[PDB]
Amino acid sequence: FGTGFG
Amino acid sequence: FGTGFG
Amino acid sequence: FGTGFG
Amino acid sequence: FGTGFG
Amino acid sequence: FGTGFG
Amino acid sequence: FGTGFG
Amino acid sequence: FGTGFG
Amino acid sequence: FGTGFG
Amino acid sequence: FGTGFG
Amino acid sequence: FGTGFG
Amino acid sequence: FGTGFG
Amino acid sequence: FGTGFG
Amino acid sequence: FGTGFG
Amino acid sequence: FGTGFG
Amino acid sequence: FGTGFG
Amino acid sequence: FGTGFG
Amino acid sequence: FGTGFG
Amino acid sequence: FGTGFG
Amino acid sequence: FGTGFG
Amino acid sequence: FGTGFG
Repeated sequence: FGTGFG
Repeated sequence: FGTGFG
Repeated sequence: FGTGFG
Repeated sequence: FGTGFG
Repeated sequence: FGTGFG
Repeated sequence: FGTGFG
Repeated sequence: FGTGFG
Repeated sequence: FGTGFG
Repeated sequence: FGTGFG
Repeated sequence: FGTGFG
Repeated sequence: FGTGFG
Repeated sequence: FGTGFG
Repeated sequence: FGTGFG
Repeated sequence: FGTGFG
Repeated sequence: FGTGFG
Repeated sequence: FGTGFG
Repeated sequence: FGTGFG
Repeated sequence: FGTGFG
Repeated sequence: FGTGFG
Repeated sequence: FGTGFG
């Protein structure tokens, strides 16, 4: 899995 | 923004 | 699956 | 906006 | 399936 | 707007 | 199936 | 939007 | 197989 | 957005 | 196999 | 964003 | 195998 | 921003 | 960000 | 796994 | 094997 | 910022 | 940052 | 084997 926010 | 996969 | 918002 | 698939 | 709004 | 399929 | 509004 | 299968 | 977009 | 499988 | 983007 | 597998 | 980005 | 995978 | 395996 | 913020 | 970055 | 892997 | 193994 | 940096 992979995730990011910004 | 935010994103994810898995 | 995959998801995003922004 | 928002989106998803799975 | 797939979905989006915006 | 909004959309989906499945 | 598929659907949309806007 | 659109979808199909076979 | 199947595909969709929106 | 879009998705597919086979 | 499968793929998607958004 | 995007993802796939096979 | 699989891959994703965001 | 923040990100992770695993 | 991104990730993959095989 | 891997993670970062900033 | 696997790899990722962010 | 901060980061880690393992 | 990044990481990998095999 | 494995490697990483940050």
